[PDB]
Amino acid sequence: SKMMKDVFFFLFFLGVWLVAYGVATEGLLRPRDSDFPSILRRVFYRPYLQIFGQIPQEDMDVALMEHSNCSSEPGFWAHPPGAQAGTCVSQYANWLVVLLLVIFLLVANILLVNLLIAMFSYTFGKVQGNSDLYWKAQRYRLIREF
Amino acid sequence: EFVRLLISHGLSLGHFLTPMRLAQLYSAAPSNSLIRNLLDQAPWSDLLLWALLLNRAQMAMYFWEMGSNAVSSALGACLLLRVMARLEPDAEEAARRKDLAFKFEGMGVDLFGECYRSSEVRAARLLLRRCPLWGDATCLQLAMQADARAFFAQDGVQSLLTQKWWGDMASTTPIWALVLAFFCPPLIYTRLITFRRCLRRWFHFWGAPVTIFMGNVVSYLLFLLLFSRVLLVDFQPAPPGSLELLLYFWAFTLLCEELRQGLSGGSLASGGPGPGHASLSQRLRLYLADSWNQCDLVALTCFLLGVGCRLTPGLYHLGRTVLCIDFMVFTVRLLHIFTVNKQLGPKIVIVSKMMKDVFFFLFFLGVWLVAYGVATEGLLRPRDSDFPSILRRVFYRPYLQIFGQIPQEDMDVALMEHSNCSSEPGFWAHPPGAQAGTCVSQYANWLVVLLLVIFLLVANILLVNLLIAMFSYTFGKVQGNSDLYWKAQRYRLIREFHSRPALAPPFIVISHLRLLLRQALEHFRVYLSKEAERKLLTWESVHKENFLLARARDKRESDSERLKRTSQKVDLALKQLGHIR
Amino acid sequence: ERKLLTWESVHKENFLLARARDKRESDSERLKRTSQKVDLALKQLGHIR
Repeated sequence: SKMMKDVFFFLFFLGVWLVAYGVATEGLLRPRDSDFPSILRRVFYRPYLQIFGQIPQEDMDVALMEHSNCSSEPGFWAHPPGAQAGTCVSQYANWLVVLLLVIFLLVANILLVNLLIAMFSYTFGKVQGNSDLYWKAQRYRLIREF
Repeated sequence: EFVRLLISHGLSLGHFLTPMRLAQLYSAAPSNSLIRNLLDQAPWSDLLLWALLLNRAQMAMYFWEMGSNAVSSALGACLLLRVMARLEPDAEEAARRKDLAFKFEGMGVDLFGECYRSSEVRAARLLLRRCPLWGDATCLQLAMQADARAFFAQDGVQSLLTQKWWGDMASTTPIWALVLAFFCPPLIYTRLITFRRCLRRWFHFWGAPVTIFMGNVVSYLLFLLLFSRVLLVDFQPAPPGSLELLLYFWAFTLLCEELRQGLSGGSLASGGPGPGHASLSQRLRLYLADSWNQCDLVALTCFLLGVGCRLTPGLYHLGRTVLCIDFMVFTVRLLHIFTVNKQLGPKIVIVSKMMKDVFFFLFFLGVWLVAYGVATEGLLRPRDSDFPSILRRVFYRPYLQIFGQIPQEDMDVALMEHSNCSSEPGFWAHPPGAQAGTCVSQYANWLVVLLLVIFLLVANILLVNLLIAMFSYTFGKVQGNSDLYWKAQRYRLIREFHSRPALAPPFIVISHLRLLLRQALEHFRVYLSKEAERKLLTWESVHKENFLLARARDKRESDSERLKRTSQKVDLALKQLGHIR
Repeated sequence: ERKLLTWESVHKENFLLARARDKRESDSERLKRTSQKVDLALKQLGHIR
């Protein structure tokens, strides 16, 4: 219970860093099939499962999909094979998407988790000597209750 | 050592110090380069300045100990030494000046600590007031402009800054009462808030800095949500409309507030121009050295490039592409605002000092990665090649193998179909995937699997765990300095918010109207009656005269001076015994 | 060269004397010299009786 001074720091830093990646990705791809739950899902929930070893690349690139023009606004369009990733994805400057994916994975995966390990070690090695005494104090009352 | 004897049982100094005598004393100039160079351009405190100019330590401690205004004089002496340390060329002088400045700062710290023990109202009244001997300056601002870490390091200054930050008349009310008050305005007139009448109560509540902070944060989050709703659904190839004109008006107000913060105007310990008047060529050099305002300036110019890109026709896509990236730079500024708060303050600052190891990791991983990529694409030899396919299949595919994505379809041949569609002699196999050509060789395929095992064992088991070890060892050392440096800057970060206008950026046009209609005071000056002033100086002088005597007696009754006095008494006894024989 | 060797020899002769005086004025040799002086005083007091 005394290690809850760091999980809130982790949630703060990850939420601030996560919302921006989500909005930038869904601004660059521009899905031409949109609602409220689809956009809210595809902005928050899909980046959150990428820091636990689930990186689907089907809706990110275009060089794994079929070049199909079924859209009416001028440009070039591609067809996703999955579900929930609309039916049309733009192709204008697609390399910026891959570069943002690399930046986000390097920040969340290699810096934050290891920093959180360091903070748990430093907090534990200090507070252990007080927590042990406080546990030794309450044992009489917990015996007396039964 | 003689001036204590000649002034202890001797004359009163009110007879001694006469202006002809003091002119004669200034007229003596023992050196030729420090006060002589500074005059080439041209009662106790009058002697104290004289002692501080010419670098005499054993004079200066005595004149401070016989002084009148105790606490302000120490920090001012520290300031004047830190300033005059720059102008002299040698290092042998600087090694004395820095040491004398540390001695004064430590003496001032211990004096304030021996006065905070009793009657904290008296200490709070003592610290904030104005001292006439140096002009209309307070003690705290003198401590700020000399960069004295150990004076902000102790606890009483922190506990005063907390009550300064809760503003007018509140005392440690929890957060949820403040949020429930800010959500509904007819809850402050009632019982929950803790402190003709109502029209002054309503002006006291919104004057506190912890409320203007909340208003600033709420306005900024509404700006981000509006910007997101513009970018995702709207922003069509059309004439702009109201939902973009609102955004343009908003950005113009943000540029105006950044210009106000820049132009309103740093640190005398560095050698800056100081308060009062300075040059435009000085404030312009000052403002562009702090990194966060530099980042906000870059963000505003990138925003202008995108929104001008769009208004011209024929370049519709590039404006979206620039503006989507600039949203990132607007969003990442939301860490500089929360530096002020208590539970994230010492945690945000440490993250920037851990950039001495991520570059080592990138170096080692790049060198080890390029070789594996080239060796794999040399052994497989894809018979369908371009420039982007080869660049992709060398760099990008090994980089996603250290995060638990190991596709084995294009690596082996014992999972593919033995098909000969190639013309060069040998044996060929057909990949089932995409981007891995259409023909892969089969000559000595086991070397590929062995290289895969070697690369995964090196990157996965050695480097990540080594990086964990280096973060732990760097953190456990630098934490104790970073905490002190965060404690130093908190006063300046509080002082910035009070001069900021007290209305939201949707009311910043009316606030700028009130500003340009006629073209710090709270918790920075307390005015007292002179009888209480004359009483207060007696109250602190009693503690000062008690403190010095306590330290001297503690040195006197130690366990190393007993031995010296017994040595002297045994020598005296032996000398007197020498007469008897 | 002849000036430089003088410049360093001054610091060497200052350094050795500083170390010797620091050993001399410690807090464990005071006790030894007081022991010797008390012994001398007792020996000279032995003649008076």
